[PDB]
Amino acid sequence: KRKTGFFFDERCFWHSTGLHAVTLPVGGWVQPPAGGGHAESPETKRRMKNLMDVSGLTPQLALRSAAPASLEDLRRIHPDSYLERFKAISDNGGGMLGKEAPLGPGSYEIACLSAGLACAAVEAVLKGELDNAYSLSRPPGHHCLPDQSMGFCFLANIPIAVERAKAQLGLGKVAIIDWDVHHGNGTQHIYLQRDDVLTISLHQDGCFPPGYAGEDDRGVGAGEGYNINIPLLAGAGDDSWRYALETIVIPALARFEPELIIIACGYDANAMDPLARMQLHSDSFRAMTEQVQQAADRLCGGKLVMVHEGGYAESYVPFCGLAVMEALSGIRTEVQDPLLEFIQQQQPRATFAQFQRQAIDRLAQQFGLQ
Amino acid sequence: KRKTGFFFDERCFWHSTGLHAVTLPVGGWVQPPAGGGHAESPETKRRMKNLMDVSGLTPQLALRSAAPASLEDLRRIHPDSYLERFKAISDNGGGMLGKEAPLGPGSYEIACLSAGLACAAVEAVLKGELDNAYSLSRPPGHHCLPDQSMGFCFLANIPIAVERAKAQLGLGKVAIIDWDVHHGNGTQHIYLQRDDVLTISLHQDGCFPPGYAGEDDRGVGAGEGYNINIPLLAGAGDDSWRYALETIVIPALARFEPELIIIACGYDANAMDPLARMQLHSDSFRAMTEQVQQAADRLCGGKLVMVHEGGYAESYVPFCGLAVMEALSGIRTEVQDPLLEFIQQQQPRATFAQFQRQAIDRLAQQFGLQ
Amino acid sequence: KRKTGFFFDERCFWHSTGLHAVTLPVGGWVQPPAGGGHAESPETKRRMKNLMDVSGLTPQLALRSAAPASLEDLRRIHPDSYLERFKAISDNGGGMLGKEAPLGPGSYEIACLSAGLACAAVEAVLKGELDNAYSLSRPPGHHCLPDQSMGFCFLANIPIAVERAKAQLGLGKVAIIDWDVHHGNGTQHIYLQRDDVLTISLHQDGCFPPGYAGEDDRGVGAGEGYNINIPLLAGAGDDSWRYALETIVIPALARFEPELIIIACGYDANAMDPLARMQLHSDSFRAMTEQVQQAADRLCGGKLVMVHEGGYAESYVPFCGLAVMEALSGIRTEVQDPLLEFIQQQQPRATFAQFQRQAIDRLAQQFGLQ
Amino acid sequence: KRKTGFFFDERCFWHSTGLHAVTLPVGGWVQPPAGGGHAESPETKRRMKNLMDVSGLTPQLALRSAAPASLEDLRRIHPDSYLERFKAISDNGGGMLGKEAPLGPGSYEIACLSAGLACAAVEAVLKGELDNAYSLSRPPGHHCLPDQSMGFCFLANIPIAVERAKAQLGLGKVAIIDWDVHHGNGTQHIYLQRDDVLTISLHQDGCFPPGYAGEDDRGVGAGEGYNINIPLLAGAGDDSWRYALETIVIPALARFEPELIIIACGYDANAMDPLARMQLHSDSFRAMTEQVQQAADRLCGGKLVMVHEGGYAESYVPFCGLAVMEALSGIRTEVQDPLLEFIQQQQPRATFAQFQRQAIDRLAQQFGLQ
Ligand SMILES: [K+]
Ligand SMILES: [K+]
Ligand SMILES: [K+]
Ligand SMILES: [K+]
Ligand SMILES: [K+]
Ligand SMILES: [K+]
Ligand SMILES: [K+]
Ligand SMILES: [K+]
Ligand SMILES: [K+]
Ligand SMILES: [K+]
Ligand SMILES: [K+]
Ligand SMILES: [K+]
Ligand SMILES: [Zn+2]
Ligand SMILES: [Zn+2]
Ligand SMILES: [Zn+2]
Ligand SMILES: [Zn+2]
Repeated sequence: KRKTGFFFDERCFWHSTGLHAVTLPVGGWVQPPAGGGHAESPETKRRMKNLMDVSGLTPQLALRSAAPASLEDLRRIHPDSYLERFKAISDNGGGMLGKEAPLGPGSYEIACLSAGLACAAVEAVLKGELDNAYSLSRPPGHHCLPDQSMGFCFLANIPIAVERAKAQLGLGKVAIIDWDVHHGNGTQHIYLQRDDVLTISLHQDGCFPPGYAGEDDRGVGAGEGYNINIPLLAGAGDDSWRYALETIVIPALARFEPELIIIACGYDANAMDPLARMQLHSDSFRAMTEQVQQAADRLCGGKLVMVHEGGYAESYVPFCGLAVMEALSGIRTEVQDPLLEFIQQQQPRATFAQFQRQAIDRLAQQFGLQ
Repeated sequence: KRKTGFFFDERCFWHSTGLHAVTLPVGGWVQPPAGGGHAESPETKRRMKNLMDVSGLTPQLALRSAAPASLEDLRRIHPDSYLERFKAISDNGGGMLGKEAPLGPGSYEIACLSAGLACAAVEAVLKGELDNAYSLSRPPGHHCLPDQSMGFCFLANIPIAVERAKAQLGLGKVAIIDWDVHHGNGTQHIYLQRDDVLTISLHQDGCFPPGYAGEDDRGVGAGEGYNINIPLLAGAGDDSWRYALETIVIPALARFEPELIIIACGYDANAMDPLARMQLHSDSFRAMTEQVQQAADRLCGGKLVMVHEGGYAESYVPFCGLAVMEALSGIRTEVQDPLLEFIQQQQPRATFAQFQRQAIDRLAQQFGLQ
Repeated sequence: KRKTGFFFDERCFWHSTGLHAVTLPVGGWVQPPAGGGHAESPETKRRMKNLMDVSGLTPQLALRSAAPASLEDLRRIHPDSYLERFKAISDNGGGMLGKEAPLGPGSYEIACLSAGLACAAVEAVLKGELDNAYSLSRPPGHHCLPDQSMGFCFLANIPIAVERAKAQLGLGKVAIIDWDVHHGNGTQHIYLQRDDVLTISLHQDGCFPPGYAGEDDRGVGAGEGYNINIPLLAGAGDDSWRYALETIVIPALARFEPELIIIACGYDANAMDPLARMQLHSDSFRAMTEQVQQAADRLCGGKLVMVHEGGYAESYVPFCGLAVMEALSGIRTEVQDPLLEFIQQQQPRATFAQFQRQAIDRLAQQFGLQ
Repeated sequence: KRKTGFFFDERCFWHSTGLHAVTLPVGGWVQPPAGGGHAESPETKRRMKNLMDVSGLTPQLALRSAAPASLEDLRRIHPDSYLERFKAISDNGGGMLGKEAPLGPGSYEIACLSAGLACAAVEAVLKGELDNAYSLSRPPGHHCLPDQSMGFCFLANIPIAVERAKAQLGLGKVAIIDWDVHHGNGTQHIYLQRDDVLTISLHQDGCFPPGYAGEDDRGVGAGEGYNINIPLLAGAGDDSWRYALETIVIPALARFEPELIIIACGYDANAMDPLARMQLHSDSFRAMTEQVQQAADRLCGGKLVMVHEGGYAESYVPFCGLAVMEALSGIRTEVQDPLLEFIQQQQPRATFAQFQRQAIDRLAQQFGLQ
């Protein structure tokens, strides 16, 4: 039983992005949705917190909100031209911030709050106030480029908190493991030429950004060797993701020797997600958390911070997030994941599992870890 | 430009199945859904018809409803013990018809209507009134066992229409191709010992029924060799599904020589579906329809009937169904699928594509077609 | 049994107006809605048509769509400055057309189609092709001022069709009876100085526009005496509305002697509506339709056109609209309104009923009809 | 600034009641709803709490949950025959508990929790731990008869807490003021023959139970004179409700001299509610709370407990509940009710206001208070 922080704020559920039919904007041949719909609905994140409450887990955590990330915090990552336009659209009722980047009224302040939850979670663990922490950051961060919103992300949540910790708290080497099912292209770009931040992405081959695999992009200049892309095959499930972690991610952590491990923790690799094609269940996320926590215990005194990213299965993500918080806190509630046994039966058979293992083996060899 | 029937009835959208959070029943650890949700929502089927209307396709089709399947029709497939319990629950306001089989008030009559749309679509094509036909049958049929509801299905839609056509219209050999992403276990079971109906299922390996692949189940007795299961790898997309059709399904059709080809046409292999993990787009469904229509032209005077099964991506299924109706009617509207290019970029790379091709090749060899 | 036209088009259900929590725009202290919500949802209008289908009424009507109102049609009512801005916002993806006037992508074309359904319904009845007609016009029209959108209305549906009929079909005197629960301020303004169009509004005192009663606004110049406002007391129900019709509206019709009677037919006086406080049920709307149809038989050869306006009780409006179409067509289906008896019991007692009767009596005397 | 308790539990939002189209059950002529809908959705209560959080009010309150009401607690009000059937249906997955009484899985435990929140709120104020308290009890209580569920209510929340306080805490005279817009028939029945509990209901004449006004039902036996029904006219607004309070309710409180004042606090008199026809706004509820709090200060040392009942305007109830909590706590947030000015303009004009005042005057005279 560890002292585990949970950083969240009701306001993060109020960020809106206009009318969508799942991911499609309304208009032309896309009929308006009759009820809910839009993928980045707050309901997925809210239902996770709701389940944490009814399970009795919440009162055993250190609950916190946070001051929003300041303008100085944002400027470590994003140029003023981007921030001023983001704020302008937000200030004027919402609208488009470039193609496929809809935001709502006050989304600017809410995005800053989301980034601040990450900032505070990182600071608390580094100072030793908490053993580990989870930040329920909405909107997400890991696709956000310095000057371009992408994939529902408007600020670079994890990079903002990292650069803050580097300027204010003397943070050294840090590893960012991104197991959101989509490529962490924002994190990758920001740290591409830097050897002080090790960026690792496990992602469905070609999912988002579309067509990007990226195993050959290892970083540039001083950063060469300090970026790792693991494009897993669409359809992969529990065995494949855990194999990738233990075979590539953990050995990379051991070679890098970080002061802190941050997870870009998306759940959209879950077996019901509409936005990707992987077959993970709640125990998959439970095991992956155990793997990185134990690495944290060996490498940086257990210092581990997880920042929420994606996840779009409204009824199933809550069980995956509870599993992560149970593993992170070391507290097991009475909740049994009602789809666990079902998804276990759906797992790829041994021919696929071994084919995927081969491919992970080649990646490990390509990255100098085998 | 063919004379294409479209069989549908507003009442089929009124069948309900109680409260669900996507697929999970409400209760215990499953929070009630705040808005829409439940997977077998009518909205997916309605949005397809709506798009057919606004695209201008609908008036160029032969629109029809149908008389419901009669009690005699149902009795060719289902025993009275099952039918009487189904009707009893339906008559008393809805409820459970065995584990995981929720139905609503009047679901019995609506299920009979759904089966009747299939009955009529088959009869019209056989009589030469239409060149081909599509039946928007809701609730679906292909998981329904004679005495057990499964997978949202309460009557065996396609088998009921087939046995009707065999008793009333002298129908001989027929092939049923099931490209709903889940295994057509209901069709398979009903015809397992029969050589007059060739049953073929393309399905995600192990998806539903969970854990079932089934390549080795070829039929029994006189039916041995007349059932074909193609368990494709989760994650497979456009290349893999079309390869399976041309490599296994078409050659099997040519050897069997049917009088009629019926498609169990589900769309849940689409790249956004929450209930499976395949990567098909609208052109995938367009090409598969072309493949089976051209087979129909060579083998049974173009006689082709498609019966709607699954499909749970509420914004994307409509574009897939429009594509099928465009291919089936030979009429192309102005509608461009707004996600086509996106999903094309997400397709598995050549290593997976070739691995899956190998596996299809082994299946073809196992089935005596190579 | 009359030849009754029903003018509708699926596209009218696709007009959207952004994100709303019932009537409130999202932002500030207004949390985004978790599911459906926004008042001018298409679902109310769609559920009426759906019920018409399942009841068996639809095939006994003359179903039609219409060519959209042309730019010349719109210019009889609206100045180019307003139309060009409306089209500009619509053409650029939707947005605000002045304060509290949100519209969506393509709303311009859909509004023109809505107005065209009214245009065609009026033309068919005038030419004697139909005995009477109903136009399911969405978006609504009766609050639209020449140069200002108001109350969900972006074009003046009924005035556009009237002026079209006056220029193309030699239409003379016409009476417009508006029993939408809100004041028909758009119709009133357009015809304020004209004696060739008699405009009558029954509306909840002060509801919308807010604070407007209007009994003393009788028209201006040549139009003085040709506008009639009946501000009924919030809470009034079946007795009060029918009394107002027979006591003020019918006698006014008899004195004016119209060539055509058009109903601005809103249902938001229904006993469940969130946007007003009246207690009407389906038989109330059935009786009001009978009253105006019989007036039409006496005054203008039965020529009666009804144009859909408001109505925001998603489960109850469909029964009210069916009732109107049953009365209009002279066809009674098997449908019994499941809330009729309930709402009948909720009706104001005799003290209120008589107080409201007194007030109607004073209005009748004020208008020279008693 | 008072010490104000707020009793709530996430589990109360999980009680479900099956599929409804607003208030209508699905089936027959009632089409299933496409999105949200059903009137007793948790969203109304949740959005109030959400707004309390984002406004900054919540941390200034004493937040509490409660132990559920025990079986002994329930038995002070309800017979075992009713409780055992309620629990049986709840234990078996939900279903009907008599006509028009749908409940869901585990609704029994959740109803007990709802009643326990009321029990605890009453106990805390009586013991002097809090100055006043609000209980966010869902499901509601005030229509529940001892042996019959009615109007969304399955246990008699306020009577259960009262009888508990009378047996365990020596509670004497108590007054229950019910300003939910519907008649508190459950409270009335339970205390009909008792002079130790004064029951007062302000309600829309004839709304629910339908057709019931009840001014002449004053209580029976020893209870005669200790029940007060104020059937206000549908359509009444701010002036009328406040006049009734000051003219009938406050003088009745002063004559009775209670030890405690409990409000059955429903918000469905709000000007947007689908289930009644009154025109109250947030300041109306703010003023009514002030009136009863000041009475509490004069009569029973400020001891005031409010228990949540109805309220079905999903976007507007939250502003009314915030207003009540602001008045109750003596803390004003920055939130301005965005519809206040609008609803103020909709208020009945002076003719109605004076007519309603007359009727209240007669009631006051009938009850011996003028
Ligand atoms: K995405
Ligand atoms: K790097
Ligand atoms: K990733
Ligand atoms: K299924
Ligand atoms: K067979
Ligand atoms: K299949
Ligand atoms: K309005
Ligand atoms: K006029
Ligand atoms: K009106
Ligand atoms: K009620
Ligand atoms: K009493
Ligand atoms: K009341
Ligand atoms: Zn993602
Ligand atoms: Zn399927
Ligand atoms: Zn209206
Ligand atoms: Zn109520």
